[PDB]
Amino acid sequence: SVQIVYKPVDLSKVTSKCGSLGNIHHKPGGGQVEVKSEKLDFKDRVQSKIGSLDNITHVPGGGNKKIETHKLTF
Amino acid sequence: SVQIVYKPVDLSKVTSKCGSLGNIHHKPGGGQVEVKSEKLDFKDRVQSKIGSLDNITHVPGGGNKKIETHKLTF
Amino acid sequence: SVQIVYKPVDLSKVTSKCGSLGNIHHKPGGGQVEVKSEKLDFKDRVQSKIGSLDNITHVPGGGNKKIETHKLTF
Amino acid sequence: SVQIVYKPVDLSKVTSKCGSLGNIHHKPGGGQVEVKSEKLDFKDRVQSKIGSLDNITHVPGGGNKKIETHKLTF
Amino acid sequence: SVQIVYKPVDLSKVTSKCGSLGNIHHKPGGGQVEVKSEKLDFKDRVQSKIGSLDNITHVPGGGNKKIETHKLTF
Amino acid sequence: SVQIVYKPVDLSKVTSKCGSLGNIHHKPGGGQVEVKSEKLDFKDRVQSKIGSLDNITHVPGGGNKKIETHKLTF
Amino acid sequence: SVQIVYKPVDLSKVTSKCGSLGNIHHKPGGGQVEVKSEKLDFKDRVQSKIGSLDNITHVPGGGNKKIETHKLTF
Amino acid sequence: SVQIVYKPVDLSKVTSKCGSLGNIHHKPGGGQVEVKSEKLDFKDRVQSKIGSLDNITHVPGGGNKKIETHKLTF
Amino acid sequence: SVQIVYKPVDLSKVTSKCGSLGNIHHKPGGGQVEVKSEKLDFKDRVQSKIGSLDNITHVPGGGNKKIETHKLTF
Amino acid sequence: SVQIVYKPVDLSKVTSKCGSLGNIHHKPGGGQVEVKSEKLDFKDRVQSKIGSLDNITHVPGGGNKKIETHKLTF
Amino acid sequence: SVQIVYKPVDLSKVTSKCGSLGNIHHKPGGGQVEVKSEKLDFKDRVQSKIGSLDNITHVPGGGNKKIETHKLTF
Amino acid sequence: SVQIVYKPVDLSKVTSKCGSLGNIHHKPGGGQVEVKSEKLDFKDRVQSKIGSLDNITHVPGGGNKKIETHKLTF
Repeated sequence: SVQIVYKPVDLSKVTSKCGSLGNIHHKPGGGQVEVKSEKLDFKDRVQSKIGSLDNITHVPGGGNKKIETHKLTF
Repeated sequence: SVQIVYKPVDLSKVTSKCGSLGNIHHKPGGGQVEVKSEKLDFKDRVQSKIGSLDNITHVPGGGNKKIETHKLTF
Repeated sequence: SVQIVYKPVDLSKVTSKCGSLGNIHHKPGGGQVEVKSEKLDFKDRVQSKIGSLDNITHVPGGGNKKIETHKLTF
Repeated sequence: SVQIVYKPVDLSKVTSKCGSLGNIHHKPGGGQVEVKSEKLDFKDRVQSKIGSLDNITHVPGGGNKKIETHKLTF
Repeated sequence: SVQIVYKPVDLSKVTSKCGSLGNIHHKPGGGQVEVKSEKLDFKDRVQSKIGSLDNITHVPGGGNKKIETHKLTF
Repeated sequence: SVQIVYKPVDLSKVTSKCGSLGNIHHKPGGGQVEVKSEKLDFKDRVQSKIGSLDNITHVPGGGNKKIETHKLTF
Repeated sequence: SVQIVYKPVDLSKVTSKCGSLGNIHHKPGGGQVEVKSEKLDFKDRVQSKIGSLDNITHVPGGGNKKIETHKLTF
Repeated sequence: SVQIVYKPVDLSKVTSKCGSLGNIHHKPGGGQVEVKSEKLDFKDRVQSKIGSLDNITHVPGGGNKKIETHKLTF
Repeated sequence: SVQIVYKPVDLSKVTSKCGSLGNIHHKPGGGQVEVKSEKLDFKDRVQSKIGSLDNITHVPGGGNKKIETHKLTF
Repeated sequence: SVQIVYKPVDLSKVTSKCGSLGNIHHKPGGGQVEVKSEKLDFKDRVQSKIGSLDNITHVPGGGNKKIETHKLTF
Repeated sequence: SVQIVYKPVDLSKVTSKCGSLGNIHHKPGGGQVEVKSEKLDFKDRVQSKIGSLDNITHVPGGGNKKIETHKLTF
Repeated sequence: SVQIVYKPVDLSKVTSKCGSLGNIHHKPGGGQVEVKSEKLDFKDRVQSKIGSLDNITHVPGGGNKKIETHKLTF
C-alpha cells in the first residue's frame, strides 16, 4: 500500500512597470571572422554555431520570464 | 495497491506595463565572414549554423514568457 | 490494483500593456559571407543553415508566449 | 485492474493591449553571399537553408502564442 | 481490466487589442547571391532552400497562434 | 504502508518599478577573429560556439526571472 | 614694331597594341537611391546630376586620347 | 622693337603593348543612398553630382593619354 | 630691343610592356550613405560630389600618361 | 637690349616591363556613412567630396606618368 | 645689355622590370563614420573631403613617375 | 653687361628589378570614427580631410620616382 499526494500551490507574481523606454542606439562597426576546419561530425543533441558576426538589439517592454518544472518518477 | 494523486494548482501572473516604447536605432556597419571545411556529417537531433552575418531588432511590447513542464513516469 | 489521478489546474495570466510603440529604425550596412565545403551528409532530425546574411525587424505589440507540456508514461 | 484518470483544466489567458504601433523603418543595404559545395545528401527529417540574403519585417499587433502538448503512452 | 479516461478541458483565451497599426516602411537594397554544387540527393521528408534573395513584410493585425497536440498511444 | 504528502505553497513576488529607461549607446569598433582546427567530434548534449564576433544590446523594462524546480523520485 | 612668330611642331605618337581583349563580366546587384529637395536654381554653365543609379561597361580596343590647346592673346 | 620666336618641337612617344587582357569580374552588391536638402543655387562653372550609386567597368586595351597646353599672353 | 627665343625639344618616351593581364575580381558588399543639408550655394569653378556609393574597376593595358604645359607671359 | 635663349632638351625614358599581372581580389565588406550639415558656400576653385563610400580597383599594365611644366614670365 | 642662356639637358632613365605580379587580396571589413557640422565656407583653391569610407587596390605593373618643373622669372 | 649661362646635365638612372611580387593580404577589421564641428572656413590653398576610414593596398612593380625642379629668378 503506497500512496502519494502531490499538491503544489502557486500564487506567485512576476510583474514590472516602466514609465518610458527611451532612445537606444546600437551602432556596430564591422569586423573580420575567419574559421578553417576539415572534418565535422555532430551526433545526438548538438547545438553548434561556427563563424558568426551577429548584432542583436532586444528591447522588450516587460520581458519577464517564469520557468517551472515538475517531475514525479516512480 | 498503488495510488497516485497529482493536483497542481497555478494562479500565477506574469504581467507588464510600459508607458511608451520610444525611438530605437540599430545601425550595423558590415563585416567579413569566411568559413572553410571539407566534410560535414550531422546525425540525430542537430541544430547547426555556419557562416552567418545576421542583424536582429526585436522590440516586443510585452514579451513575457511562461514555460511549464509536467512529467509523471511509471 | 494501480490507480492514477491526474488533475492539473491552471488559471495563469500572461498579459501586457503598452501605451505606444514608437519609431524604430533598422539600417544594416551590407557585408561579405563566403563558405566553402565539399561533402554534406545530414540525417535524422537536422536543422541547418549555411551562408546567410539575414536582417530581421520584429516588433510585436504583445508577443507574449506560454508553453506547457504534459506527459504521463506507463 | 489498472485505472487512469486524465483531467487537465486550463483557464489561462494570454492577452495584450497596445495603444498605437507607430512608424517602423527597415532599410537593409545589400551584401555578398557565396557558397561552394560538391555533394549534398539529406535524409529523414532535414530542414536546410544554404546561401540566403533575406530581409523580414514582422509587425503583428498581438502576436501572442500558446503551445500545449499532451501525451499518454501506455 | 484496463480502463482509461481522457477528459481535457480548455477554456483558454489568446486575444489582442491594438489601437492603430501605423506607417511601416521596408526598403531593401539589393545584393548578390552565388551558390555552386555538383550533386544533390534528397530523400524522405526534406525541406530545402538554396540560393534565395527574399523580402517579406508581414503585418497582421492580430496574428495570434494557438497550437495544441493530443496523443494517446496504446 | 508508505505515505507521502507534498504541499508546496508559494505566494512570492518578484516585481520592479522604473521611472524612465533613458538614452543608451552601444558603439562597438570592429575586431579580428581567426580560428583553425582539423577535426571536430561532438556527441550527446553539446552546446558549442566557435569563432564569433557578436554584439548584444538588451534593455528590458522589467526582465525579472523566477525559476522553480520540483522533483520527487521514488 | 612688334613681331610674333608661332611655329609649333608636333610629330608625337600615341599608339597601343593588344593581343586579345577577353571575357569581361559586369554584374551589378541593385540598390536604393532617395533624394529630397525643395528649390533648384541653376545659372550660367552648370552640369548637374541628381539621383542616379547608373552602370557602365566601357571596353574600347584602343581608347587612346590626345588633347592639345593653343592660345595667343594680344 | 619687340620680337618673339616660339618653336616647340615634340617627337614624344606614348605607347603600350599587352599580350592578353584576360578575365575581369565586377560584381557589386547593392547599397543605400539617402540625401536631403532644401535649397540649391549653382552659378558660373559648376560641376555637381548628388545622390549616386554608380558602377563602372573600364577596360581599355591601350588607354594612353597625352595632354599638352600652349599659351602666349601679350 | 627685346628678343625672346623659345625652343623646347622633347624626344621623350613613356612606354610599357605587359605579358598578360590576368584574372581580376572586384566584389563590393553594399553599404549605407546618408547626407543631410539645408542650403547649398556653389559659385565660380566648383567641382562637388555629395552622397555617393561608387564602384570602379579600371584595368587599362597601358594607361601611360604624359602632361606638358608651356606658358610665356609678357 | 635684353636677349633670352630658352633651349630645353629632353631625351628621357619612363618605361616598364612586367611578365604577368596575375590574380587580384578586392572584396570590400560594406559600411555606414552619415554626414549632417546646414549651410554650404563654395567659391572660386573648390574641389569637394562629402559622404562617400567608394571602392576602386585600378590595375594598369604600365601606368607610367611624366609631368613637365615650363614657364617664362617677363 | 642683359643676356640669358638656358640649356637644360636630360637623358635620365626611370625604368622597372618585374617577373610576375602575383596574387593580391584586399578584404576590408566595414566600419562606421559620422560627421556633424553646421557651416562650411570654402574659398580660393580648396581641396576637401568629409566623411568617407574608401577602399583602393592599386596594382600598376610599372607605376614609375617623373616630375620636372622649369621656371624663369624676369 | 650681365651674362648668365645655365647648362644642367643629367644622365641619372633610377631603375629596379624584382623577380616576383608574391602573395599580399590586406584584411582590415572595421572601426568607428566620429567628428563634431560647428564652423569651417577654408581659404587660399587648403588641403583638408575630415572623418575618414580608408584602406589602401598599393603594390606597384616598379614605383620609382624622380622629382627635379629648376628655378632662375632675376
